[PDB]
Amino acid sequence: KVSRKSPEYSTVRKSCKPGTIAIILAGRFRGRRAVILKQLPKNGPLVISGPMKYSGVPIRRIDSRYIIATSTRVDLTGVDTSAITPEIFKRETVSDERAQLQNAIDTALIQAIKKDPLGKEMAGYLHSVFTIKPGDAPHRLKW
Amino acid sequence: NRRLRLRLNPFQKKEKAMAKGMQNKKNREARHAAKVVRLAKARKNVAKA
Amino acid sequence: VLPSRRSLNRSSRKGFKKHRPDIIVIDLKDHVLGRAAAIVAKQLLLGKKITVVRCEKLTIAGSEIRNKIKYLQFLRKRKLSNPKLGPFHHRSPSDVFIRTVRSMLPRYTKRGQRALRQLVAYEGVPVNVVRTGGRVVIPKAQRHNCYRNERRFTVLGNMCKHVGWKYSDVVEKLEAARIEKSGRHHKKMEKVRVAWKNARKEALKKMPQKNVEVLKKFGLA
Amino acid sequence: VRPHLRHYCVVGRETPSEKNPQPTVYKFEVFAPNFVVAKSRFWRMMREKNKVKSTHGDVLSCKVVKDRKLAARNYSVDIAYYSQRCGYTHMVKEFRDVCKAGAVSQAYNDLASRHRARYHNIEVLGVKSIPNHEVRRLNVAQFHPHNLSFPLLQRRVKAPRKDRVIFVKKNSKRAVVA
Amino acid sequence: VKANYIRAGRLVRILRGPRQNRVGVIVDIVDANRVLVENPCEQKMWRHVQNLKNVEPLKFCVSISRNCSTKALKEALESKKVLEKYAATKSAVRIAAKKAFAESTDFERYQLRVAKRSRAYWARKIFDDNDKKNPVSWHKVALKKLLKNAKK
Amino acid sequence: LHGQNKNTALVRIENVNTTEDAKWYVGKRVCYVYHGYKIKRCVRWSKAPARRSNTRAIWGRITRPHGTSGTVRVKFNGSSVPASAIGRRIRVYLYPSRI
RNA sequence: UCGAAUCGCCACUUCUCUUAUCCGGUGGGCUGCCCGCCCGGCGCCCAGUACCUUCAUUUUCACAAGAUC
RNA sequence: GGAAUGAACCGCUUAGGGAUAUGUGGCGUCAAAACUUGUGGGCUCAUUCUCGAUACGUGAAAAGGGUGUUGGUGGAUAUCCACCGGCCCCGA
RNA sequence: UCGUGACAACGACAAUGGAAGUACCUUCAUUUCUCGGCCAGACCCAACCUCGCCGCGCAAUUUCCUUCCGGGGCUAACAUCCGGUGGGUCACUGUGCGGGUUUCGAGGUCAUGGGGUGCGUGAGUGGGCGGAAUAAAGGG
Ligand SMILES: [Mg+2]
Ligand SMILES: [Mg+2]
Repeated sequence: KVSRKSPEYSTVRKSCKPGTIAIILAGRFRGRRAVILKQLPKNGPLVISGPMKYSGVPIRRIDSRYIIATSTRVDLTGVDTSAITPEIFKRETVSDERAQLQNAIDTALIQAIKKDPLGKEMAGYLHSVFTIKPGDAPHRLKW
Repeated sequence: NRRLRLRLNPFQKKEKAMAKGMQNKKNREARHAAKVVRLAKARKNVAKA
Repeated sequence: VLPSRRSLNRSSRKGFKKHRPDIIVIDLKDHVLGRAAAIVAKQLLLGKKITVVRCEKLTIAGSEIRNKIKYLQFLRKRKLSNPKLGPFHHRSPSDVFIRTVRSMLPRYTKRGQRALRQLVAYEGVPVNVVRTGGRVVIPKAQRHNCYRNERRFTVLGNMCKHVGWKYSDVVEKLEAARIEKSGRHHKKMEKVRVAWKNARKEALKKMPQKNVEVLKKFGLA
Repeated sequence: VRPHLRHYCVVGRETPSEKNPQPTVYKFEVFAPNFVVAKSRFWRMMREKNKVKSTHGDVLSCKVVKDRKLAARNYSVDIAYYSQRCGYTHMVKEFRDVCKAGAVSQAYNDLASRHRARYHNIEVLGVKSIPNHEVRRLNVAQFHPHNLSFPLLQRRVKAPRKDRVIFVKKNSKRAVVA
Repeated sequence: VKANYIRAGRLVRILRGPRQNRVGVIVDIVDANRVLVENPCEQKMWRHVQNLKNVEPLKFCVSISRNCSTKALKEALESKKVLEKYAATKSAVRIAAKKAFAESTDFERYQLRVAKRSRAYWARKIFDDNDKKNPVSWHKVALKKLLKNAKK
Repeated sequence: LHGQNKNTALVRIENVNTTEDAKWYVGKRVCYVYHGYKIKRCVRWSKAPARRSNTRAIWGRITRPHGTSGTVRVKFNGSSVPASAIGRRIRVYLYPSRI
């Protein structure tokens, strides 16, 4: 029933949902893990922020074709993520309000992770990095 | 192509609906059971002749 | 291949000490000559660096007299006008293997000549390759997978000895010394191997129990 | 499933006319890869035995015969083949198989290997499931006794296609190339 | 000269094909190349034909007659309980381990890495304290020889 | 046997060895890395001066599997890959990802 | 002087032999079956499985902008 | 475009170019394709012009032989004789 | 046809030639410089082309399956085989075919065209976009 003109319309694969844990495949943060927060209003990129104290990835935009979405999911009902908006990236040494937004989001995200029964294992999991060793076959894996 | 198929044959919608009903699970199991009974009954009656 | 002074000064300026490229060492004992060469030739063309050892233990199907006659027929071909230009008949097992591989390459192009330069062949296991790592085999060219048990085969070293090879006794003496030296060292260094195995068994009793349960589930301990 | 040369039964007759009303109906057994070949063999036999050609005849039925259950049995096949040098040769052979189609498929491959006879030069006269104590071939009767057992030697094992390698380490199973 | 014999009642493991790594019992021999296999207690594994190049014979064997009914085979398996004995073998454990890794979810893969790193850390520590006394490694043996140069 | 066509290239990837395996890599981006002999323009020549070098790359994509053994066919955008690359390294990246 | 392509390493691999062969070795009981006995590794982000702490503005892919020699 | 090579053989017959699929012929290396495919049967061992292996292409061979090995047919007796094939060997 | 300065490299396939790139030159032509007629990436619509998954019709599925007794055979049996008796209402191996709009999990086009809904005379034709309705006629 959703129309293409409506903002809520989107065509992204069903594995990429809020709270999903993804592996970054390209960029300066290649091989690191992060958490998908939301999607931009139109059919735009996703916004990811792995807890910056865990993996070192700040709030950023990323295309859905450059992340591998795993099956591990953290409940995100508590985190509002309403402050995330296209204008924060539209504006062109970090700024004060950007730091405040990052701190607020990280605090809520960390509490949600610890709420999971495997909270400690999840925190260690977010620390790990992914790499292709000699003799690996990523096409045979399940994720 | 769906719109070309319907343009050339306006009966396509009902023909496909018959196929979907043929594939339905409950109806196809009843049809299989009914066929076995009908064939077996005729075999016994013909032999008794 | 011996470095010149220019290479020595450049390495000293930049502080470079040693470098070893990626090389695969193949033990050719009890391998079929034709099938080993065909597999090696393709891998060379794909850009691999290969070193083969123990070339004198290659095997060819058929009796020794049949294969000896085959080589003598090849030895008869020569340029009558000037034999020093004619075909060259190399006699050592490593030279025979290199000739066989060369016949399976585009040898008259620069691409083919480069591929041939990437192969090094030895008789026995020389001292400079003993400590370089574990050797490999080619399962599709092994004797016990290729020949029926009742057939008769020829060992390349014995065939070459009777057509002109002169170093069969030298190679045999060197191999005897290497087996003695390596066997003594492997009898040594067993206390460390046993100690390492004991340490792993001592673990799973001090390490966390949750991680032990995971190892059991995946069949590792 | 494995064997080619399925088991067919073809029923046909000659087209009725006002010299020969109500012609005789014939039944024919044949082993063919498909029913088109099966019908071709039927009309060849009808022509060479009853002077009836496919142009003046009808085919009433052509189906596949169902065999018995799966078990180890002895099959006797009497077969004939032609060659220019010797003419027609007739023989009776025995095989071990689980179905009639399998035994006949074995015979066709055996005749090609041992006598170089192709499919269209071969005629099958019959196939029967005979009991033990009625086999005259030692190479077949050796599988009869109870407590029969033998080992597997000179095996040539191959890995599943997903795990085949080219180079492997000498004292382990670790792959090097591929 | 030492092998498991092919006969009625011998347990085999399938090598390749749709039934790869399954276990069945030989119920009959047809010729030098083919046999009949059945496993009543497992899905699929009804009576079917198998080539002798596609099986491996195991140590266990059941006592049945040639071409026995699926029933009598069932009680024979239950009485001997060979299926349980095979499952406890080391080779069966390795096969199940290989399968479990193929169906992992990449979070258990992280857990397996943590467990393997924890075991390796403790092995290194235990080895080191047992090497301080009774030197074994190259550096401890060399250190003892160099300390013997104490005439200065 | 008649000759070669240089508009399509064949790439062999490690640990694939199967057509079903090669189907996983259809549509992935690849590149061939080499070097020239003087520094020329590159991406982010002004934003990231540390990237300036003699290194160069030629990009392409995987189109379809080749044969039955994991070989794949690659087209390098609008031109051919130079023949000096025969037998050299090719990078196969994991994006665009369908997982 | 040189900006370059290559991207697992180990003093647990880096000894030997066999495949009609105890597939780690090795006995007994009555052909073949049954019953026993003794004994590749690391590496993938806390130098270690605790859950402490720095990563940003390089703001959506681009030769790893980093390593090795 | 194929049969290594060939006016006439096999396929196909032609404006300048992409994608897809085939024909003849092929899938150990040269050389693209079974990284030496099958969870298909048999047969063959061939010492100095060196067993055999793409028709046309005789563009390499006969009469006559073999207790080499592997199959049949007809007779006898609780294994023996006669005859006919397949591959290989002598004739060469 | 020859000399000279500078430069380009080059084994031995006699040179010359064709096709497709690349490394160094050239500064010849054209475009752009706060918008670009440049280079990449992802997304949307149409068209064409693939893959997963789920199925159907037909006496094709009785030269068949099962129980018992009588032979026969093996070893004490069972079994292969032959006559009958009584029952026959997870794969059973042939032959024709289907399935996304009150929706049956995806992919490719650097191998196609788009203004990529902006819009005002630059013709979204759609079971697919709008706005009404709710089993409407047609099957087991
Ligand atoms: Mg090839
Ligand atoms: Mg509508």
